[PDB]
Amino acid sequence: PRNISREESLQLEGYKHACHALLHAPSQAKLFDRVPIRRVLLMMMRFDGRLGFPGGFVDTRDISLEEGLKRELEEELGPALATVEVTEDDYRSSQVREHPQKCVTHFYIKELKLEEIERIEAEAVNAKDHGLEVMGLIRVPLYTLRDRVGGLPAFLCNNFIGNSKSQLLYALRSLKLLREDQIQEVLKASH
Amino acid sequence: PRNISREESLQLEGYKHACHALLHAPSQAKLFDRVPIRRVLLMMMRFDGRLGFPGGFVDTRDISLEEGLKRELEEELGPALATVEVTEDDYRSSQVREHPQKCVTHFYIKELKLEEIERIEAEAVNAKDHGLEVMGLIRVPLYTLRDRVGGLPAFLCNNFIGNSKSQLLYALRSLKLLREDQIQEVLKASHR
Ligand SMILES: [Mn+2]
Ligand SMILES: [Mn+2]
Ligand SMILES: [Mn+2]
Ligand SMILES: [Mn+2]
Ligand SMILES: [Mn+2]
Ligand SMILES: [Mn+2]
Ligand SMILES: [Mn+2]
Repeated sequence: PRNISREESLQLEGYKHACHALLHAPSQAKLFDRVPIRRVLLMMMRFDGRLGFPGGFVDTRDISLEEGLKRELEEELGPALATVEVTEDDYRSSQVREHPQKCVTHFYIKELKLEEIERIEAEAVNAKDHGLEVMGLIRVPLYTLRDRVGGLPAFLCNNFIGNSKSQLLYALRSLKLLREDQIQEVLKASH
Repeated sequence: PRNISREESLQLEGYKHACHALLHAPSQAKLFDRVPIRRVLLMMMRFDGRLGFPGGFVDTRDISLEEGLKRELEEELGPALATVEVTEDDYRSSQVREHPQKCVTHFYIKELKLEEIERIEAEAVNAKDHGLEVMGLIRVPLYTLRDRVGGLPAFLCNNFIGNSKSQLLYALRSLKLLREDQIQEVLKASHR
């Protein structure tokens, strides 16, 4: 894909748009009582056997990017999202491609309280798309284990849809979770 | 990994033992009202960023391979499992390996009702290991989409722990969900 501004992407004609969101909350939990979780980051296994972020297509002639995302988040993540307001303030980036098809992808990042993310996971099973478009929700491991591979580097060898891996890596840098050198180390160990 | 009898494996001192289980249930659901789900098969995202089946290390001097499995299932999947039977009749295969620790793995396949699986997924959030060892449950796509890659072939390109991928393909044949040529077709399509 190619980087584009929101305003520029919204002036385009004959492009399909999609919105996807990273929902996250801080955690005081420690794996094996020693390895800090740091933060809960939500992704999903999709119907197509690839990992991704919740969200989907939006017809911007009908509804705003935010309204489209909202509807798609309720379908995929479930009832608990009616208490969540992902707004324009949560918008981060847009990327554009022309092949195979003209598509713009918008990426949102929204911090929640831990209890809020926990409620989302608990009610995700009740989503309209559970066991269909959505095959399950997963947390992203942020740590690297002692073997220097387990955790995030191994996670990054899974199968990701579209530019979702790049969006994840963007969030990690954006949220100041990992330094640039740390991101490169994680990608080296992964490959 | 190498195939080994259950009877032979327990008499092999110095080896560590682990037990893992495929819990599954039939389904009448259709993806996009078109592609039959056929069956719900449970796997998980692990703390280590790999996909696997629920279960884990079982001390053989402690109790039976069944008992060690049942406690891990409750630990990983939650309190719903206390009610789930589990028996030697659910045992399927054992694999032994030397490289990277001496390890015997036992594979279990148990068919449940769809409601039971649904209840399991719904209370998984309550499991001692949710958000720790277990990063979330997932269902396995059994179908292949029109592009001939999406669904099962794409799913098999994920990162699988140990021989869990081998184990899954065994189950797909074992439960007669795919023939051998069909399995060979998804593996090539996957690796392409
Ligand atoms: Mn979607
Ligand atoms: Mn959707
Ligand atoms: Mn949609
Ligand atoms: Mn385990
Ligand atoms: Mn365990
Ligand atoms: Mn453990
Ligand atoms: Mn254990």
